Amino acid sequence: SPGIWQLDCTHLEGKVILVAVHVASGYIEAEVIPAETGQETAYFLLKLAGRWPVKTVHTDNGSNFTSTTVKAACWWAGIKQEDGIPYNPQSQGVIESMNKELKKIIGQVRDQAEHLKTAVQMAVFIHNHKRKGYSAGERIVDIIATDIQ
Amino acid sequence: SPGIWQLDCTHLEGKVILVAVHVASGYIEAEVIPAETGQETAYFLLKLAGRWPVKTVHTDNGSNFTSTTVKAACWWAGIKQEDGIPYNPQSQGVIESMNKELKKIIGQVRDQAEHLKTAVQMAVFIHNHKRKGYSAGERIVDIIATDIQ
Ligand SMILES: CC(C)C[C@H](CNC(=O)c1ccc(N)cc1)Cc1ccc2c(c1C(=O)O)OCO2
Ligand SMILES: CC(C)C[C@H](CNC(=O)c1ccc(N)cc1)Cc1ccc2c(c1C(=O)O)OCO2
Ligand SMILES: [Cl-]
Ligand SMILES: [Cl-]
Repeated sequence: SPGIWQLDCTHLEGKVILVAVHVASGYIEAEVIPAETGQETAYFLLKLAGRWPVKTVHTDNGSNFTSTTVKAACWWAGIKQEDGIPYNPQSQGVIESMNKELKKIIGQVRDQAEHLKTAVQMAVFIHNHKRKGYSAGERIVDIIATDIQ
Repeated sequence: SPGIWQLDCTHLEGKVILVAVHVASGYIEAEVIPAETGQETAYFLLKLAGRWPVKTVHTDNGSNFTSTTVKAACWWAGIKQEDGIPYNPQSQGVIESMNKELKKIIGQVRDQAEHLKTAVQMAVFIHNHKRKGYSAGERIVDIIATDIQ
């Protein structure tokens, strides 16, 4: 549970937003990329895994599941690469809802940033700090700390 | 001290490596940039603060302390922007040692990556996972979790 992440790819302004969600907490990391490639996904995973203890990643689609560069990054970082098939059907809708929520935040900050990448990081900030009462940022830290102890 | 970070800028292969160190744990985040500008530093801080609870940042030099874009990012993210003057003289050497250690790791992985940015993220991974016995990654999580409770 504490090491499980899900990849998610959404689109805005003719650009691609790559998202990793910590399943147990709802905490996210995200980046804007020109297009979703194996190489971009692999690089994003290397960054993620140096920052949080990533044990398992549910990939967002079959191309990233298949990508040799993604497989190389998962091997390098000690990550079990799995599919992201929603065997639990509620999973699709939950990801859908997050994407809409993220796009909504982006719209609310879009004025304060010249570049989309900046607005996305602002949206990450707002999402992770939002009290729902703990925040996603508080939850991920508590979950991982409990796992260590 | 759970919210205190220090910025650090080092050079390699004609490029700039921008580093943020969580002072209490030794945990780091880093990025390769073309050159250290206010705008790059501001963007890096927005990313950092969406991921960890950044309360205070000791800036790496006077230009980033002065930068209006850096000041804007600190205001936006709720960060107290401070100087990084080593009133404790041991601070200079500790940062020095980390930079040398980081460059050494980069050299050990440099073969496994075509691009410096990739080697830097690999070095971040190795640094944060290294058992010294807990790792920096374990320490930052424990420090922050304890602060929340
Ligand atoms: C902290 C934030 C409130 C302001 C920063 C500076 N932006 C402006 O002054 C500005 C300019 C024109 C506008 N129509 C709106 C805002 C944002 C920022 C920081 C670092 C970056 C950026 C950006 C960005 O604007 O995308 O781009 C990559 O490096
Ligand atoms: C996971 C790692 C073991 C291998 C990845 C693929 N690299 C190679 O196959 C390769 C090619 C030529 C060499 N002389 C050495 C390694 C690294 C990687 C992943 C994502 C990226 C990258 C890189 C990068 O190589 O910098 O660049 C930006 O997006
Ligand atoms: Cl870690
Ligand atoms: Cl946070």
